[PDB]
Amino acid sequence: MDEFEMIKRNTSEIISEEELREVLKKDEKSALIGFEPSGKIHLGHYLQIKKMIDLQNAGFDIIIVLADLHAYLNQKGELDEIRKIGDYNKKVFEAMGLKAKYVYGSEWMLDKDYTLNVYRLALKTTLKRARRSMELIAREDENPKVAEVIYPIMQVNGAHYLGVDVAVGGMEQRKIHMLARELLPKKVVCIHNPVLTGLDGEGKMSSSKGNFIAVDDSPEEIRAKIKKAYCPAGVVEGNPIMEIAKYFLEYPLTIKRPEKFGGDLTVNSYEELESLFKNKELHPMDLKNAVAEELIKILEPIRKRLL
Ligand SMILES: N#Cc1ccc(C[C@H](N)C(=O)O)cc1
Repeated sequence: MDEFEMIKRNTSEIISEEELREVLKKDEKSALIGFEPSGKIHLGHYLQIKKMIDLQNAGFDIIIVLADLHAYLNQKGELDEIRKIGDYNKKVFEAMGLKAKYVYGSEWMLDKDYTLNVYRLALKTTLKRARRSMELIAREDENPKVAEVIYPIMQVNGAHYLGVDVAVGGMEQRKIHMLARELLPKKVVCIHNPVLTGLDGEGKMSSSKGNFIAVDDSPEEIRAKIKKAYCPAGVVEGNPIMEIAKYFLEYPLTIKRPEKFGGDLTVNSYEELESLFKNKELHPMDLKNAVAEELIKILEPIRKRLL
């Protein structure tokens, strides 16, 4: 539609936009996203869930894969310890306002029929394509393990096992999604979300990096992290404060600032906040204060539920 544009909104690419339109014409449609369990669920994760919500509202049946086996394979720790992290993740996503079927990797990824197809894919996959597909995913290892090349082929097969019409991931999943489109009999539509900039300006919002706003973060933590964050005046590109404002805030918005500092600015859209920021009219402190307070209101239900 419409459904199309709502879905295309705030994504980096759709492989392929055309095939997405075709899928939308169907009465029955399915979509998945998978996540390696992570102790902290941040704004990078929420952005993607909002995308699922968008697909959910467009008629898609949503599947969330808690990929405990992939994280095991990607050296995140012990299988039982990762499933418990995955139990917590389900609860967080179950607070984010999306009705979806939740599924653990370790349930069906050890199925005889599953395992059999993984081996069939291993025969079709070159070690070079499997190694290349993992560059932006693999935990830095000085001596690459056999688990590294099993990881993409198991991810590829999940889209097949589940029978999804669409696979959703961040931009770093692009190569595994490209592999999936070459190894599977049914080509799946691949929707890619942008990579959120970390709070310190360092590329990606990451759980192990400590430069993220977690969805369960208390108001004081949100204010503190927003305060220390990279946000020089006039810069929009790679500004994490500006990115949160783009992706998470509802517009029109009003920035409650001191009367002597310029009054009170009411912002019609993100792009209005953009031109005001780029043109020194809105100081970083004022932007920070408004962003912190709005974020506190948006994640208030998530936070509230998780206790
Ligand atoms: N089916 C299926 C499936 C989809 C995604 C993943 C994890 C993914 N590589 C991630 O980084 O989030 C694992 C399994």
